[PDB]
Amino acid sequence: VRLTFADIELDEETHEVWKAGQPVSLSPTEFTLLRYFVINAGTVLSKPKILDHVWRYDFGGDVNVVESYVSYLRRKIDTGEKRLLHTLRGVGYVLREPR
Amino acid sequence: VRLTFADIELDEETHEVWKAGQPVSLSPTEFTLLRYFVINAGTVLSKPKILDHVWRYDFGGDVNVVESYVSYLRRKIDTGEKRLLHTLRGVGYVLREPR
Amino acid sequence: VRLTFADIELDEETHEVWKAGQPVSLSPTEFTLLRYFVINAGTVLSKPKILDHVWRYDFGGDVNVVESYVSYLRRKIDTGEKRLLHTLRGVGYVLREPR
Amino acid sequence: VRLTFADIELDEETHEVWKAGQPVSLSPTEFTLLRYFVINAGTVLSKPKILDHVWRYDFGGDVNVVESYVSYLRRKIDTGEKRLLHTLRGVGYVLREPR
Amino acid sequence: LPIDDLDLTVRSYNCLKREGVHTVGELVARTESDLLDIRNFGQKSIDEVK
Repeated sequence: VRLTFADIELDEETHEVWKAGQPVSLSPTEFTLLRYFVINAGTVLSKPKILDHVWRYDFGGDVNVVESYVSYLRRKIDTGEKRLLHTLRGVGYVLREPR
Repeated sequence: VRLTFADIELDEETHEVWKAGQPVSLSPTEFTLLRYFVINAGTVLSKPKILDHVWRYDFGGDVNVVESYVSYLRRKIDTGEKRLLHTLRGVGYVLREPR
Repeated sequence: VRLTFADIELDEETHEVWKAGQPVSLSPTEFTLLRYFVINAGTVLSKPKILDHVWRYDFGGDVNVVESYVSYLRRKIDTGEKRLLHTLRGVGYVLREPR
Repeated sequence: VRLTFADIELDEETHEVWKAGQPVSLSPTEFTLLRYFVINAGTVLSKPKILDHVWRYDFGGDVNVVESYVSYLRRKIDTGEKRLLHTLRGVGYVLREPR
Repeated sequence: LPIDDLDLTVRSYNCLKREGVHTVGELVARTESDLLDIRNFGQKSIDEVK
C-alpha cells in the first residue's frame, strides 16, 4: 500500500519519505500535498483545487501559498534545476520524469 | 476519455500530446484551442464561437489573437504547407485529414 | 501475545511494563496510552485519533492533558533527551527506535 | 489439583482454605473471590472483571462491595500491612508475592 | 420521584435496587398489602413507607 513514483517513496503508515532511499524531514502541510500528488499521479493539478481540497474553504485571502510550497519542495527533493515536478503556468503543476 | 485525430494524440488527464512520435510543449491557451478543435473535430468552428468557448466572455480585444494562436499551433503540429488544420475565410477554423 | 519493541516489553495479561530490564510503575492512563502506541508500532499516532480511541469522545477539556501525559511518559521511560517516543509538530507522536 | 501459591492453598473437593496449613475459614462470597483469584493467579483481576465473573451479573450496586471483600481477604490471610495479593489503583488487584 | 430521593436506608435501598422498584408512582399505586408481600421485609421499612 506504500506509494512511490520513479524512485521517490512514501509510507502512509509511518509517514516516512525516501528521496531514492535518502532521508528527508518534511513539514505536515506539504507532506499531505505530496501524498496527494502521488495518489493522483497522472493528472495536472491547479491552485483553485489545491487550496480547495488540501486547504480549508475559509481561506479567502492570499494565493501564493502553494507557489511557496512548491518552491520548498523544489529546493528540497530535487538538486537539479530541471525538476520532476513540472510546472504548467496557469494550470498548476504535474509530477513527471524527463523524456 | 482519450482524444485522437489520425496522427494527432491528446490526453487531457495529464495534459500531454504526441505528434508522429514526439511529445511537445505548448501554451495553456493554445492547448485549450487544440482541445476544442479535437473534441469538435470534423466540424467547422466560427471565430466568435471559438473565442466564446476558449477565452474570456468579456474579452474586449481584437480578433487577430486567434490568428496568432493558430499560427503558433501550425508551426508546431504540421510542418508541410498543405495543412491538416485548415482555415475557411469568413467561416472560421477546422481540423481535417489532408486529402 | 506479549508486546515488545527493542527494549520495551509489555504484558496485558496482568498489565505490566518493562523498560530495558526492570519493572516500572505507571498509572492506568499512560499505561493505556503506551499500549495503544505499541499496538500501532510502525504507525504514527495523531492527537485527534488517540483522544477518540483511548480517551472518551465527550471529553470537554483541552487537548493539553495528553501533552502532559506524553511528557510524563517521556520522563518515565525515555529518560534521555534522545527518545524512543518521537514528536511531530502539529501531528502527534510515534514510537520508533531512535536513530 | 489443589490450587496453591507459596503458602496459600485451596481445595475444590472439600472447599477449605489454608495459609501454610493453619486454621482459617472463609465466608462463601470471599471464598469464591479467592477461588477466582487462584484460578487467575499471576493474572490481573480488575474490579469490573471480578464483579462480572465472581459476582453475579445482576449487580446494580456500587463497587465498594469488592473493596470491602478485599479488605476482608487482607485482614484474613494478608494480615500484614505488606501483603501477598497487591492492589493497583483502578486496575484492581493481582498476585504479586513480595520480593 | 425516586423512592431513594426520600433519603431512605440500607434495607429499603437494597430491596429497591435488587428487585427494581424505581419511582414513588408505583409505590403510591401499590397498596400496603401489595408492598408487604415481599420476603425479608423490614418493620422500619413498613413504618417509613406508611
